[PDB]
Amino acid sequence: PTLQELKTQLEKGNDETKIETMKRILTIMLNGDPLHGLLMHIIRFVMPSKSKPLKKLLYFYYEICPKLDSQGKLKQEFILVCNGIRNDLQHPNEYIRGNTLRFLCKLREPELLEPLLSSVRACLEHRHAYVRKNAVFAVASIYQHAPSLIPDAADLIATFLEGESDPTCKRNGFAALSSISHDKALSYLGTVFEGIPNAEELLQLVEIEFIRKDALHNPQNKPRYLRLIFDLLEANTSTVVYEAASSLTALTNNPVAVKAAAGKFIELAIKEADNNVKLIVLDRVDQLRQKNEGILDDLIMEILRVLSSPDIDVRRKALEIALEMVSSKNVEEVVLLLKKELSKTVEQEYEKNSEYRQLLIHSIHQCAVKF
Amino acid sequence: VVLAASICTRGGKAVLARAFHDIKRSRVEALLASFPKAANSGTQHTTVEQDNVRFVYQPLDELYMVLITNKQSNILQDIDTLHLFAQVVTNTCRTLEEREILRNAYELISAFDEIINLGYRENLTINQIKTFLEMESHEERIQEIIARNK
Repeated sequence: PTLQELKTQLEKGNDETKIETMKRILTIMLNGDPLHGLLMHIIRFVMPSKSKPLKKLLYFYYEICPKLDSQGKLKQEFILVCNGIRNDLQHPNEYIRGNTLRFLCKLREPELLEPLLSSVRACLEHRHAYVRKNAVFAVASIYQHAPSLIPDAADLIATFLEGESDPTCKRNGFAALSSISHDKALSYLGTVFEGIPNAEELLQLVEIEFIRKDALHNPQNKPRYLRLIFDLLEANTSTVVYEAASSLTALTNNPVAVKAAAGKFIELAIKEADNNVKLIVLDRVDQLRQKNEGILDDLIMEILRVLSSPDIDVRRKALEIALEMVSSKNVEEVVLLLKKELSKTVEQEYEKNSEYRQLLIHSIHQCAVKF
Repeated sequence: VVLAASICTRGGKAVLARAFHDIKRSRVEALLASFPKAANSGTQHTTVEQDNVRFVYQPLDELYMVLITNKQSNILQDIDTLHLFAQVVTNTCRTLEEREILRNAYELISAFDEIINLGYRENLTINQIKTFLEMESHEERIQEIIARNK
């Protein structure tokens, strides 16, 4: 069939052509038909190649080809595959190692992982952060899918974590540790707890992630977590501030906390340029408002600041939330703002503001009816 | 976290799909198949929740660039990831036609793997991504010279 043609391409090809053959092989397989008689050709004419681009197609094929025969037993060819992978795990090229380690995170057959373990473990102490950042995930992945292969994985990662300097390796290390050992991630968190406010964004995000988990398993740490979370409301990245505000409401119904998180959400709606982000955080404000009637009324004029976004959807959402907070105490202050906006639509961008202007007239009319 | 990425048709068909974490590609293709009815409504322009996942997505000419995430994923970060993915695709393909994306498919997946591993993201610039994909290693070049030395 077409198999033969492929087979012939591998037999007679060079690196450049085999890259095109491997691409066809992959496309064919993903779309439906597995090319069975191919495995041994790929082992013979693709794997011993030195072309890095071809090698990435190889591992893509390794991801999708069937590992087991008719009797649920690993195919014999994969003994040869493992010598190939173990060489790539020891390559001078850091990237090859990193790419091979990413692949091992997908391997599930223990009989393939077992002869690679020493090489993987060695990669944890590679000089290059590109290798280390991938190896620590690999180790946690083996332990998740095949614990008997590396029963000391939690200790390994802890150790990796105590000496690591690369921020990306630190983030990956903590994520990996907590995915396999709550307790040891906890201990690690304890040693670094005072510096979390100046930790890097990525690590801050997973540290927050873990704190939510531990607040439920160990509620006696919840107050120390709350204090820390309040501090993270003032973090330098908007992702972390968003993450701190989402978590703070998740940990306590306290109005002080609720109003605080709300205000940070409103600050994001003002600060962030992406209008879809504005709409998303406005809905966080809105929902907090529904579940805590009254608590956020003091923030109404901050909501209305969002109206200086030129987008009609952002403007509409802000006004809806504001109108649902208009009370007698603040209605006059609110209507004066609306009119001032209305006046500005006559002077600034008269044509683009037509829809907004009608929305202002309508909202002002709403305020009259409510009172 | 980002479970998977896909470039797909407005009808829910994957042009390419890449599972990063805790999801089979076949499950990805099934989620995308039901995705267009959520997206075509004016619910939101960037995000829809269906099943136990959230789709973070933007038009890519006549296609869609789509991240699948768990519902608790940091959405601000995921919109930034999506923009980064979209910037990769445009920089890599001469055009944003389906056929051209398909031509660069495996290159596109290898780039995606530089950004997300196991659902987590690296704050990489397009230049760092280009650099990673080039795979130039000083050690490798130095070892072959130490090799020819002996």
